[PDB]
Amino acid sequence: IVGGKVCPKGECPWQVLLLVNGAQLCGGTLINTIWVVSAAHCFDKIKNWRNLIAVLGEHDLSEHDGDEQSRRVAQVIIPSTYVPGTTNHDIALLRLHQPVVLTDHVVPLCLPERTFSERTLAFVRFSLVSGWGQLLDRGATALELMVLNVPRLMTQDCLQQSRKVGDSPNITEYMFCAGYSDGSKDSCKGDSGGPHATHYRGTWYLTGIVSWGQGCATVGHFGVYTRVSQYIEWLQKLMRSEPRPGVLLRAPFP
Amino acid sequence: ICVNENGGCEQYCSDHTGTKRSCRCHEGYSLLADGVSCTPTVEYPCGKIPILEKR
Ligand SMILES: N=C(N)c1ccc2c(c1)[C@@H](c1ccccc1)C[C@@H](c1cc(N)cc(-c3ccccc3C(=O)O)c1)N2
Ligand SMILES: [Ca+2]
Repeated sequence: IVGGKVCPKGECPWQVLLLVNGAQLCGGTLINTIWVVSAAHCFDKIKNWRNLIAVLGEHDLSEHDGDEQSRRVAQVIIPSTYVPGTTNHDIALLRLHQPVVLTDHVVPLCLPERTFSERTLAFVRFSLVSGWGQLLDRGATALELMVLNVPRLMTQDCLQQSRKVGDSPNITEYMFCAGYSDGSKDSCKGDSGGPHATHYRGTWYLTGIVSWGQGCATVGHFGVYTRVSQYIEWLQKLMRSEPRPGVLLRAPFP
Repeated sequence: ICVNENGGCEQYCSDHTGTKRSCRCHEGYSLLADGVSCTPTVEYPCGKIPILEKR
C-alpha cells in the first residue's frame, strides 16, 4: 500500500495473508469460516501447492501475539476463463483445510448479492484497500497491515483519464478502476488478492480484489480491481459444493 | 422499488409482482419488524468490526 496508514489492529479482521513455504505471497479476504477470495494471478508460479498457508488475525509480521490463526489451503479454485500470465478474470476461491475460529480479530467480510452489489454498492464512492505489500513502487513491503481509502471510477472516466500510454491494456467488464491519478496513493505489489471493501449502512462488503495497474501510484493511472459482482453466482455455487481431490481446480465460468 | 435507494432495505432487496417489496439479510442477521433493518443473530456477523462495535 502506497500513501495509506497502519490499519489499527483488528480493524481489517477479514484480511488474509497468504504464505508459500512461510514467505509472503499475496493477500486474501475471508468471506466465511472456511472460504477465502484472492487473485488468480497469485497462483501462476506455485509448484509447492501443499505448503500454501492462509493466516487470519495477522497484524504485525515481526511478532506473534496469539491472535493469528494459520490454516493450510486445501483447494484453489480458478475460473476457466482466467489465462495464466494475464490480468482478466483475476479471482480465486480458496477452501481452508479446517475453519478459522471467529474472534474479535478474525471476522468475515460479507460477500454481497449480485443485484445489491451492482445497483447499490457500485455507487458507494470510497472503499478500503489493504495489505502488507510494497510501501513504494520498487520499495520494501510493510511489517504492519496498511489500509487506504480509494474512490471508484466509471471505466470510461478511467480510460479517458488514464493517458494514451503504449500497450495500455483493456479494462474489461470484469474489472474496475479505483484510486488517484496524482501519484500519491494506490495499492501495490504484495497487496494482490487483498480486499476492496465497501461500507453500506453499517456493514462492509466485498466489491473488489487488488489485481493490477501500471506501476504503483503512477501519474495518470489508477489501481485496477477484479469486479467481484460478476462472480457472486460462480462463488456461491462452488461454496455449496463438495470438495474434489487435487489442490488446483479450474471451474467453468459463467 | 429495489432500483430506487435499495427499496429502503438495509441489506438485500427483492421486487415482487405489483408494488410488493421484500427486504432480506445476509446469514447471521434477522430482519426487524420494520421490514427493512437487519440485526445480528450471531456473535461475529459478517462485515462488522468487533473492536469498533464494542467501543
Ligand atoms: N497499481 C496497483 N494497484 C497494482 C496492484 C497489484 C499489482 C500491480 C499493480 C502490478 C504492477 C505492475 C508494475 C509494477 C508494480 C505493480 C503487478 C501485479 C502483479 C502481477 C503478477 N503476475 C505478479 C505480481 C507479484 C510479483 C511479485 C510479488 C508480488 C506480486 C503480487 O501478486 O502482488 C504482481 N499486481
Ligand atoms: Ca503477528
